[PDB]
Amino acid sequence: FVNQHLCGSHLVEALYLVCGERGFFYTPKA
Amino acid sequence: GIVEQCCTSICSLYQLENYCN
Repeated sequence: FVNQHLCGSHLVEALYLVCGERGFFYTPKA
Repeated sequence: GIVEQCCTSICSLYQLENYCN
């Protein structure tokens, strides 16, 4: 689920499920 | 970064939570 190559919207989708109501921040260039 | 760690290589639950609020 979380253990696979996750790029683009797939990684934004994974972060969304994991952080839940905590939110997250996506910064590809950092 | 999260792209290097989870995209160009394989992600983990441990590194994914470093990006939550």
